[PDB]
Amino acid sequence: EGFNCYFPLQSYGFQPTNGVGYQPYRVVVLSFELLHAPATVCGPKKSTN
Amino acid sequence: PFGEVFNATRFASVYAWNRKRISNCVADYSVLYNSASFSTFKCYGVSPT
Amino acid sequence: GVYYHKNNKSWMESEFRVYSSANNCTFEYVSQPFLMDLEGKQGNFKNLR
Ligand SMILES: *[C@@H]1O[C@H](CO)[C@@H](O[C@@H]2O[C@H](CO)[C@@H](O)[C@H](O)[C@H]2NC(C)=O)[C@H](O)[C@H]1NC(C)=O
Repeated sequence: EGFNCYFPLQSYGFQPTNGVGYQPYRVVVLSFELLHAPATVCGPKKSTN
Repeated sequence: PFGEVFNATRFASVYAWNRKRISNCVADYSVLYNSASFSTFKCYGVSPT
Repeated sequence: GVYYHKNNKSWMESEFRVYSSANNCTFEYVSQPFLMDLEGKQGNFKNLR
């Protein structure tokens, strides 16, 4: 970590007092493949005769 | 002509800094750190490399 | 301004007060070298530019 050596890891300064923009947000991404195979996952419905 | 600015006998004070003009010529970055070993080199909004 | 001096037959600048000074210069340049005739003799225009 001398000259021409820089640290990959970084640390936040999260505390209540920091600006609104500087506040930490928690993000949950949801991804899914576009129905390529007859999968199972989907919502509530009714089996019609 | 960065070398003349970079290697100078005396520099101005912080209250009366020297403003200069670089126009219609070509700069470089590889001639900054090869044994320069300055205190701090960094850039904002773009990687110095 | 050019003058015909009797002591030396040549045409020197007399008053180059075209301007006062320059606050700042965005750009400066010198064009490729070439030469001039510098003759005051009367006559029809031997060249067109
Ligand atoms: C201005 O300073 C730099 C160093 O910051 C000098 O550049 C050196 O050039 C030679 C070329 O082989 C090498 O030693 C390095 O590339 C540079 N310096 C060092 C210390 O390694 C430059 O010549 C200086 N100008 C002067 C003294 O007029």
